[PDB]
Amino acid sequence: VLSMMLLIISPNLISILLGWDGLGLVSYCLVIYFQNIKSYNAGMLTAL
Amino acid sequence: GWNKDYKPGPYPQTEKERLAAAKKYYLLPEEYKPYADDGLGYGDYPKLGYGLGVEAKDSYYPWDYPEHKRNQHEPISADHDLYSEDRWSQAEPPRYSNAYYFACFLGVMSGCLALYYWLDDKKMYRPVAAKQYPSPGVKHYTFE
Amino acid sequence: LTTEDFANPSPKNWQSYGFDYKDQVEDRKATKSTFFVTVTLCLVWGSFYWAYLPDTQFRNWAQREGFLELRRRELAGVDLVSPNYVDPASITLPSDEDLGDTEIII
Amino acid sequence: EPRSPMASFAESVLNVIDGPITWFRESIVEPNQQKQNWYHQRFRRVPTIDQCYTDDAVCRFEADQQFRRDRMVDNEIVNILRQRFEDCTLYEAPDHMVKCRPLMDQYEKATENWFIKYGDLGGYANAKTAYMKQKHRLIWERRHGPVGSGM
Amino acid sequence: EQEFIKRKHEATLKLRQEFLKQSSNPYRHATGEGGTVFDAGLARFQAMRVSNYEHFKPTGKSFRTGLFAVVLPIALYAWALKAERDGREEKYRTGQVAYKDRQFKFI
Amino acid sequence: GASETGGVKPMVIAGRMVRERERLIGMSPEERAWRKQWLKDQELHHGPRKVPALELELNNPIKRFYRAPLDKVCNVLEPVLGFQRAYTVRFWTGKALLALTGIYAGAYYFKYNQNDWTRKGGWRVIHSRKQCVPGDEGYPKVSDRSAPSDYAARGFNESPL
Amino acid sequence: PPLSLKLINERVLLVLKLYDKIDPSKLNVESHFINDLGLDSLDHVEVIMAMEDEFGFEIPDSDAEKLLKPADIIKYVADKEDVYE
Amino acid sequence: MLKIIFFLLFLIPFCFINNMYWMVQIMMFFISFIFLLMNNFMNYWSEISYFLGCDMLSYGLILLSLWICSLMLLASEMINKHNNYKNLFLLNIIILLLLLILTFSSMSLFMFYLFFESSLIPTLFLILGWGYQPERLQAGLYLLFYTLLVSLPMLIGIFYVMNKIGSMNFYLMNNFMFNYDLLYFCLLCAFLVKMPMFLVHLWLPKAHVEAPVSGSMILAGIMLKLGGYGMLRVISFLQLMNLKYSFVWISISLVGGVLVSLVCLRQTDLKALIAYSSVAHMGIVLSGLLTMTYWGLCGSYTLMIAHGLCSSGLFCLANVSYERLGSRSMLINKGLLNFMPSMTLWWFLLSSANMAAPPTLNLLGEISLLNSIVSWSWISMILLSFLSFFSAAYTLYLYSFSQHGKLFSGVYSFSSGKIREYLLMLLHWLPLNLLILKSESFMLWL
Amino acid sequence: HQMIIKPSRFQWDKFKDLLHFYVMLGVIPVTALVLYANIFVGPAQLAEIPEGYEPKHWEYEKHPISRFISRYILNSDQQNY
Amino acid sequence: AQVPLAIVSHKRQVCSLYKRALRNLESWYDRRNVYRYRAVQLRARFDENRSKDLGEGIRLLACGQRELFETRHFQPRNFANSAGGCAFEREVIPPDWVLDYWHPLEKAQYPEYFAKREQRKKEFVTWWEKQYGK
Ligand SMILES: CCCCCCCCCCCCCC
Repeated sequence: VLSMMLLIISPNLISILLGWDGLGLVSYCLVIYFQNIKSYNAGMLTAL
Repeated sequence: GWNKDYKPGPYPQTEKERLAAAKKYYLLPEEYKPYADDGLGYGDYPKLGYGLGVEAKDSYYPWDYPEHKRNQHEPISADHDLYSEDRWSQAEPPRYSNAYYFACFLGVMSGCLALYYWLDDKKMYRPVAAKQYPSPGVKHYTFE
Repeated sequence: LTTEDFANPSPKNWQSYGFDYKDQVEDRKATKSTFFVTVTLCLVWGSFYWAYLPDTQFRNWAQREGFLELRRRELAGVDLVSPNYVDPASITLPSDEDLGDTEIII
Repeated sequence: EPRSPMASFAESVLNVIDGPITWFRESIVEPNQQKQNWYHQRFRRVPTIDQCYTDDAVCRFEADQQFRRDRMVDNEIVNILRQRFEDCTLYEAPDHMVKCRPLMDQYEKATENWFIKYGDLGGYANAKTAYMKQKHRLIWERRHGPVGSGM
Repeated sequence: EQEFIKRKHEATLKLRQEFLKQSSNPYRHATGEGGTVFDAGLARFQAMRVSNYEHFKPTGKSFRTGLFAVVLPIALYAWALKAERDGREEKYRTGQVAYKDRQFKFI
Repeated sequence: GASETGGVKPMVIAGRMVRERERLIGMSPEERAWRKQWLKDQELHHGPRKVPALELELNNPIKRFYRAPLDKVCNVLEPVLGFQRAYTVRFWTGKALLALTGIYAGAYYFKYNQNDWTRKGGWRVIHSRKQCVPGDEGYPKVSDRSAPSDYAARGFNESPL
Repeated sequence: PPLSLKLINERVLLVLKLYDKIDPSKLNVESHFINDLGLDSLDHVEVIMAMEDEFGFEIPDSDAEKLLKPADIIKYVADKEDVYE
Repeated sequence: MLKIIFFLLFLIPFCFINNMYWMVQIMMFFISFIFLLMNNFMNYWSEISYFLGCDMLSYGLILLSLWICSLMLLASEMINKHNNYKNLFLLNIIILLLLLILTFSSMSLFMFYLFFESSLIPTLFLILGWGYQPERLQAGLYLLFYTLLVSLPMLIGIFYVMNKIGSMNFYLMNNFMFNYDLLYFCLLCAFLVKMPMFLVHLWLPKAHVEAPVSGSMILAGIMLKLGGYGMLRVISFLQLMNLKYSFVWISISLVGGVLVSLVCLRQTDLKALIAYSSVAHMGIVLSGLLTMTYWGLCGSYTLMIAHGLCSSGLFCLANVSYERLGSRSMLINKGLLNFMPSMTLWWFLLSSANMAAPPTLNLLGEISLLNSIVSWSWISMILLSFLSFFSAAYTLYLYSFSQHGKLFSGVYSFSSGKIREYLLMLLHWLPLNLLILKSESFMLWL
Repeated sequence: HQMIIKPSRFQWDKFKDLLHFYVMLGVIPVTALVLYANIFVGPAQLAEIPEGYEPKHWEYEKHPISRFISRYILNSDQQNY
Repeated sequence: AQVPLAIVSHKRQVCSLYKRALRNLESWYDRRNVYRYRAVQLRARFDENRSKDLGEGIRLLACGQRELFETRHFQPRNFANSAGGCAFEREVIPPDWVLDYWHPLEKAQYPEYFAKREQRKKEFVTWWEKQYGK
């Protein structure tokens, strides 16, 4: 949620990247929150 | 046990050395199959795996290591990274060949690009003349 | 072992911290002093010292001088950024016979 | 002044926000504060790299330092002009195509003059390198005409 | 081929009983020092990954792999960088662009 | 001496039956009794008991020092609404105080500690022009600060220099 | 959910008495599926698949060869559901 | 820098007094505290006393080296409990810290060369003495000979520059410029091997896998930064030969870092993957140095400092799991979240720092080093996008496969995480997220 | 209820409590010093340079902590120059 | 204490083909009455070929496996709790010896449970000594 907050409130490309990479990383982590190989491959796909 | 003690040796070139190499790797003599020494080959290493994946192996067998689907002293496949459950491994075999999916997708994309950019110069429009704006000096009239 | 031992654990049985595995006294000094000289000093007091550091690299002074030079140059006809490093009358401008064939780079 | 209930609610919330902070400033912060004086730091003019000799290094340091300081001063000149253009864009929200065109003209002229003085020197820009650039540029505008016309 | 499957099954049963004896040991667990049960395949895989160079010979297949894998993209990429920068440097030093219409002014 | 595990020796006792495929294949009846006794062992009749020493070791004295005035408020209102209901009132008073302190600190910083022209590194607020509808003061209105130097002043026009 | 061995026994005998190729009489937990009853090799696949769609897990082929009576069917279901009472 | 050097010189006799390991760590963190309070440095050379002084570049490099060596004592506790020559190890760390401070505080280039070659000896001692495998002898010999074979003709280059100019001072050498090819190759090839180019990296994974964590961190966090700081000193007076010969090094160092990034996807060793990760990001550093733009030098110095911090932090994690699982690989160390759940937070907070992590200094170094490469040419865009995409493809595979999934089911009982390890991981990550608030001390060295 | 098998989190909680203790033990004298400098001795006020006055090297800075650091601890820019 | 054997019979192959064909058939047809009608149709198709000999049975088995590969559904229905489903191994249970590495103050929350655990450690070391020897 905090990464989403920063990504909306930012005009600059550099701070949109700050929101963007954090949103992608926590989205990857909560895809791979389940401990199995399907969610593992899913997190690899969404991370790339 | 270190890297100098347990190590792939030279290419066997002998049936007796092939039998001793199969006995070294806990691999049955019929099972052992060394890499061809073409400069990029692996001397004294079995060629194992190399199917459509490690995911093709049955999960209902009581493996000693279920996270890799292997037994205890079963030797590791040579390209174990590329054929692992992460990358490029499937449970069932694929329905078509590899060129069919790309061919159908690129055919659909070529058709949609051609149809869209052929119809780019002819666009639908309502019967409306022009949007009216007050720039200084229009002298524009109504129909009253 | 019994359930009375686990319900009332012993002081003498201590889970060791990462520093010293021989004496309990040596852990409870090393953790405190290592947390003092790293977290309190270097990362809090050092960060407070850096937060109120002076303009060692001239950046606030350069901002003030930027406002002042834009104040004076807008008053006169001199442009806001000078295109030349010095005045062109001080440039000697050697002649083409003096140069001959010399590489001129722009 | 309370035209709408939303504006009256915003005025009330702004007053509740505004009250204790100005009380804490005017009652606590503004008393017990001493009146000290700090000054904007002023620099003399060291002699430029034109008057410096080839073997002299005590004066190349002063010329390089004033070249670095003038580069810094022109950097916040261009930065302040860019913030003037951006404040023109925000303040004239539906009409920034008319009001900000002269400010954009001064900003483009400042960027052109900044690149004429400091451009292509690199990371290691001495006072010697900018002077050699200016000499070669003035030689090129003497012989071949202005830069970008041709030849 | 059935006796080959039976011999492989007997070897797999022996290795399975060895794994069940060694992986579930009280006394090896009770020392407190962590580690791994003795697996030959992981050690052979590690030393195959490390000590691979001694089975490498100069062969036209290996030379072709090293040529079109590493050296050839380096050669075309260096040629493309040199050609683009030589054309842009000739344009920049001839005088065909102005100081106000020039890309990447760092400003 | 130091014990990372206590005096109790580390070992596995669940056996091979925790894997899914080792139960569905054939197994010993004594192994079945061991698995049944293991599953009956893992059931707990009561929850975790409250110990004071773990709470004392997991509470540095500074946190107890700045939590004690709210702990007094929790202890007074404990028998009136119960322990569980009064802890919500204790928790959402201190967090309301944190939110009020943060809002007033941000208001004071953004009102009197703005990015002035004398420094770089403040939160430089740039505001847009408010709209003017009919019914507002001075409805026929041109935008002010139309001089070029008035944009992005940051307090330079009021400077003593 | 919560299971016991009598519930598994009642479920298995209920769905076996719902099967029409087997008669409801002469059905016991110790009865063999092959020679004691009239089911062939292919009807055992239908019995195993009925076990799969009832108990919610699929059964492999070698485990289908291992199961020959309702008693080890109950033992096989109780192994995965881990009741053991 | 006489007070710091004499502080460490009288910190030398604490090695011979027994039970004083943590006292040496405490006083070295006190040195880092004092050096935090010594910041007043700008562009030129300040605090000049007996050929010693620093600019902002050298200030940041000494501060990074002091932080890495104090963490290295905190990291190496297996020396203390086993009593595995802790006095000799402490003396090696303090002497190597003196040599790295002295090669960074050098006002003339020949002290930089002399203490730069002097710093190879305690690192070789750490490799040959405090490793764990029989290939220690293959490791320190590769390090010593790959450094020395290219660093010996650079001495001839140094004496050629001295005869031509007459001095080794970095400001007096800035005025001159040279048009000699072999002088350029001598003054560049030693730094091109010391910080690994793709064609000459070989010694790096051999030196990293074999080395002890107190020995891998001084190879990852610093001592590749000697080969960047050397170019930051040398490229100032060889600009014309660099414009003649940059494109081959930029092409090699941009194709490597894609090939190197594809290597890490096909490797199973945990310490080797970070060893090749040091090649790929300092491939970006090497590409950004030889473009002589101002943003290139500033972002290069930023990514040197921040990449040193995150690579030393990543090599901290590869020894915590190694001493608990006996041997490190991807296969043994698969899914350590169910074993150490609190270690996984630092695992992701430092593996994300290896790629572009949003509030860290790694991103700020990377966002400005891409600027110089894009402004250099547009052909480089194709092999930069693949480079960063494959970079976060491999460095997320590290955390991904080591910290997620089914357990190994063949491991024995090991100790859990301790207060020392979490404090060790904290002081690698929170400096990466706290120095961004004053990044101008790590951006502007000019 | 059922006993969930989990690793020991005593060490992580003890590390968090020790880190919070030493962060607060740093911040509280820092907060006291910052409040004493901002309240009791106050910041400086900008003024023009007098013609007969040459200002000292610590009088070019606004905050009293920066003035203290430049006057006592750090060397001047003139000395290094 | 038996493991499955890697040999396969012709009866095993026909049974596996029948089970996989019915799984593909119920993945194609959602409703139960239509699935039961098609299951009786497939039963008749597999019952018509029982009277053939071994070679024609092997050829028909290979043709049926090839045709089932041709008509296989893109998303077959599988049980999520079993292997191959989405909900397979949702959580990973660590081995119990991490409970051996708790703090004694953390062990004080379940003292009866840890005393019972010590009793089962004595029982397990007795069981391991009488099963796998010394
Ligand atoms: C008359 C005003 C006095 C102000 C004193 C401020 C002291 C600040 C000290 C900062 C450095 C602390 C290092 C430990």
